[PDB]
Amino acid sequence: RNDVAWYARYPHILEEATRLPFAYPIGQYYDTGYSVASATEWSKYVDTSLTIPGVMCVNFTPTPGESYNKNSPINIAAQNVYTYVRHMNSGHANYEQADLMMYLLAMDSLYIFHSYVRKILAISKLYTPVNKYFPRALLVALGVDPEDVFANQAQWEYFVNMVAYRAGAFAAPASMTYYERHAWMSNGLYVDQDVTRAQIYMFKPTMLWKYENLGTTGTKLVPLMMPKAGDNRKLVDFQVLFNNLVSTMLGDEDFGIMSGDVFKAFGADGLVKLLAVDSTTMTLPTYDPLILAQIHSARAVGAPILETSTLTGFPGRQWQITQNPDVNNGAIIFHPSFGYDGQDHEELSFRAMCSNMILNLPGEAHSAEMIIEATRLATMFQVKAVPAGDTSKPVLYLPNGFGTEVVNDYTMISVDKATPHDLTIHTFFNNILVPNAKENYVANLELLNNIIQFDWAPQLYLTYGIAQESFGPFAQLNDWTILTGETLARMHEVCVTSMFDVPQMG
Amino acid sequence: RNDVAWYARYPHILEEATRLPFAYPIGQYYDTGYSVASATEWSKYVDTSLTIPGVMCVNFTPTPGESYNKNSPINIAAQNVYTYVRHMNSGHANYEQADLMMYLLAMDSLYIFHSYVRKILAISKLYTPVNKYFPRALLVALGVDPEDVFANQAQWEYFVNMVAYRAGAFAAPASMTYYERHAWMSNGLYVDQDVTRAQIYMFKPTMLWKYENLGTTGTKLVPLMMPKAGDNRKLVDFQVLFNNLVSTMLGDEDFGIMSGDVFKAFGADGLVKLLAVDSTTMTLPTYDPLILAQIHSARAVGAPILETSTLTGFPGRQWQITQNPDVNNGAIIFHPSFGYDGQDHEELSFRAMCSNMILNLPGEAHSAEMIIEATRLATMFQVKAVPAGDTSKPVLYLPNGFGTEVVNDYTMISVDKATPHDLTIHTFFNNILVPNAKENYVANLELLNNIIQFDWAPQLYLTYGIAQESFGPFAQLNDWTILTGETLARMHEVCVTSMFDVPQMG
Amino acid sequence: APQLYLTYGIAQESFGPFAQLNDWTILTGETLARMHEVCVTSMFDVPQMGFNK
Repeated sequence: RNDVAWYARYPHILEEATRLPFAYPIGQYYDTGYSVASATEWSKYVDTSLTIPGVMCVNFTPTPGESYNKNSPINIAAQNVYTYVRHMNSGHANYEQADLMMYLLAMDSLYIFHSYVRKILAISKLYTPVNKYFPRALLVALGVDPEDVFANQAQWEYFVNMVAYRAGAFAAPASMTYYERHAWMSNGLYVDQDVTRAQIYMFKPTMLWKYENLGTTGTKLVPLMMPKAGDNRKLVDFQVLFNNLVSTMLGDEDFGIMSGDVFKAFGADGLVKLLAVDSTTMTLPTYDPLILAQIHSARAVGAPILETSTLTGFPGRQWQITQNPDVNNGAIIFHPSFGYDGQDHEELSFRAMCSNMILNLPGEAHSAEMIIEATRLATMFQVKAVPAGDTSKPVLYLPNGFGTEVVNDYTMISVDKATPHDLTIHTFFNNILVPNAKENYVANLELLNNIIQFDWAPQLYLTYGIAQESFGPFAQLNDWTILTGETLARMHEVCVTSMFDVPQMG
Repeated sequence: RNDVAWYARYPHILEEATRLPFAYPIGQYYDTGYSVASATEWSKYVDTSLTIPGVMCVNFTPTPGESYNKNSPINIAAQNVYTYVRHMNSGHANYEQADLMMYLLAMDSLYIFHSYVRKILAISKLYTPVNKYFPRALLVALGVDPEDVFANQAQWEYFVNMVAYRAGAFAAPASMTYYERHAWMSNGLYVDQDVTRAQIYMFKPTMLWKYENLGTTGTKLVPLMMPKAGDNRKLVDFQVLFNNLVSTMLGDEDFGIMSGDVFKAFGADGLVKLLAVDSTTMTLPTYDPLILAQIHSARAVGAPILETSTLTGFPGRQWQITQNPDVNNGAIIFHPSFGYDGQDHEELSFRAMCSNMILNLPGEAHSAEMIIEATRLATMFQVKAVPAGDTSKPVLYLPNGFGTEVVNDYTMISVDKATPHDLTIHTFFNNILVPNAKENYVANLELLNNIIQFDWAPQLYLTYGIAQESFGPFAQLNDWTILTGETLARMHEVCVTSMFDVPQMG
Repeated sequence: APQLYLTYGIAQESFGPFAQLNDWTILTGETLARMHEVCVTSMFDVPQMGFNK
């Protein structure tokens, strides 16, 4: 006997038969060819296409967390930060506690805008040969014309540096981890897996909050919609958005008084610091398992309701943080209605979000910080909003609670399988309607296969038009649990409390 | 400046894009597929096949070298070997010089038969995963049923060992390099290139010489045809061929007297030694540039003419070495007529061999031994044989001289491009007729592409039926020369002299 | 020499690569496309720039 293996007797045969090219670049359409050469007689019955997506952008909206009355966590936080600022600024101050908190929320929307345009500037340096989505797909997902950023690099750099210089002239506490959380989410690129051909997660604000001081009936934060993906917006549009954001704050006396008071209370080492940007500044896609766990359990709440929204049967449901001194004893009030999808109709997919959510985690041992960070983008409906009128085309919902930000949409950027193989923009909620047409089933299947390329992708709740039936969470579960509205509301009420937290005076 | 190359900045991209499987096994049909997937509408206009040949067998016939009278080199050699044997065997001998030389030629045909069946036995052990022609194509080219050699291995081994025991009981001088040359050609496998997927050259005797002592009119060596490629001959047929070969020599008194005289003249250390064979015995394909140079300049002379050949207008032209004592003063006589192709018609391709040959060599400096070994299988026609009668269907030729062996045919073994992809046997001369039919042009092109896979393949002389025109040497030339019949005749007359050479007594 | 492909109009038939092969591989369109992309990206690269110093 010899008892040596065949692969050890001829290792050259094995190493020659298995030399294959791997690491195909993504961002590029690939045609697989035919194994049966005669199968071109079957036109669409043979799928020879292979498109890999690269960008899924989480479209979000910063919130204070469901204010109903003066006992809300943002009003308790307003009380604590005004007690801290007031007993560090001995003198005569004219603003209330809620004017100070609304100044802090407008400061947050400014910092999100600055990190947004800085991400537009810092993405455009990204190149790698093995991912062709860099950097144009990431710029398409942020709503900017990518050629405008390359052609006007110095004007863009001046604009973002002047946004940092202007918006950085107002003080905000860095002891609040609210600003640090939005800076963490809003200027980071996140891979779904620690590989080089990984797929990118991003966070883009759907809307920001514009201050809008009015009359004598307090203040009223109103939405300012950001560019959506596929819009080829240029630098002048972002300049108009910036000037619309700080129109009521630049060179304003009351905002300067509040900024100097926050400067004197929290010292210069205890304020937030905006980041500068040059031609050297670039961000690299990092692996963060805390980001992926809350992208996984994210639930999209729909489009923001504006003044120009024409909700049939739902007047006055526009999203606004209000501070009327004659209403609710002068409490900061924010309770938006969810389930709006931009149009004046029912959107039957939101019925699929009326079941209890699934909280899915990797591993088998879960920390309390891990569990509470994995639930930060989740938002469950609790009741239906009451239709005021005879008929009502849409159906709105009221949650039990939400965190410092709600998800509005997701935007997936892939390549088209038809020539010239340009990028494709697909915007979706967690819920997806498939109406009865032949051009919807294979397209929905393509979208589902595109979504399952993303590792900790949000859980899908599809529904069918002729089946009258929603299917549950389309996601691979590892170690799951069923959450109810009260548990998630407890976690939201904990996290809104922790984000708006300041120390004491001693 | 950095001035580092792109391939040094991303070496992983280059090493991933160029990982391809090489070293495809030969002996196997490969389908290439389509690059235009719609091109199945063009049925035979897209060639997707790729067949690599593995065996080209040179079919030869051992000769003494154009005896016309008693001044021939074989008669001078007979005189010298009979003077050597006679003045070492003091006593009364009854045989002449020519009986001794005819015994030596019959001994050569015996040794070629023994090395032939030993090659049949020693090929059947050959296996490699990267050449699927081993060993069945080499056994098909030798004219044996390959399954008979595997099923009856012990009977085959006994038969070849008894051929060596019987035919090795007759003495022959090993000082004659004639026997050593036929042993070199007839039991060696030769690669066209020093690689592992190389293609094999072989030598198989077309015919052998049977002794046929008759009456009182001397002796007459007559042909005994060997199995051709594609014949699935079994062990009983080779046993019948062996018994037909040694029917007039085993247990014969005159052959024993001549064998004992050669034994006493040339000592036991100076006789030829046949090789034994067991289950351990196997031959490996070696690289010999001397074999390839004479395969390159080889010129096929056609089929041997027998008694049962029906040449119209050419009676008595059968190939036979005769020793009539009343004719040519009792000289050994052999002058065959060439250009016979097995049938009773003209075979117009042999007109293409009526031009001067090209002697092609590698390199730029050529040794005299190199030049004279490269011309050993070449044979040029000189005149036409005179037709005796009114009409004559074939056309025969007379050479100016030939060496110790002439080439009759070549047999190329490749794989079929149609299922079940079994072996294909193609037999050809240097000259090739392409008659006017659609099934001949692409087949001839396939045969030409199969021939140019063999490195030092013989030079082709094609002719066309409707063009009435032969094309010249279809071969790649490196450092060539034009040979005439007188130069090649001088080289043949030198080499026949050197092969039949014995030393002196002192 | 370049490998030839010979179409015979009498036979409505082409013959494939007329060449002597040594160590070969069948190459599809995507592999050749990847190699072309690698070489065109390499040919138009400027190492004088600050791009990946």
